[PDB]
Amino acid sequence: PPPNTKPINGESPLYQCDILDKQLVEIKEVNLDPNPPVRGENLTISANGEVFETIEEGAYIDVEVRLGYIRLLSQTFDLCETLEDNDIEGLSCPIEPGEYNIKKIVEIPGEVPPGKYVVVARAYTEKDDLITCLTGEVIFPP
Ligand SMILES: *[C@@H]1O[C@H](CO)[C@@H](O)[C@H](O)[C@H]1NC(C)=O
Repeated sequence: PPPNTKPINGESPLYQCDILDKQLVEIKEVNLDPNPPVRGENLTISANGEVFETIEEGAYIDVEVRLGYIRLLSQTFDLCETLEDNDIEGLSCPIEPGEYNIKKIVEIPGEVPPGKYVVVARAYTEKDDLITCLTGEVIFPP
């Protein structure tokens, strides 16, 4: 497989990246209701993970979406803000250490062109400490 990448257990194409760098959160298991997500349908995300350090306000995520060799999306979102805007139940921003189980539902735009997309997200705390690194490949049939 790719360098510094671990498959995540479960029905998901997700990998953990930058493993040689200490990460504050362990992503134990990830499941998606359609194993390949389907355009124009709901996608259900089940996640099981651990948090080892109190995540406080100021964490941020560098998210990059890429189609082929074209860089489609690159920006930084405020982590707490995003979890609160998307109304994740139980992810109140001061994230205490512990065992977490998260279920979140998102809708896939049907308008999305068919093709092979690569997503890369790196989340860091206010102190710029690496929380996690995740990468994935999704292929949409035409
Ligand atoms: C799909 O998800 C949305 C988001 O909450 C929900 O309101 C809707 O009822 C769901 N529809 C189906 C068919 O699952």
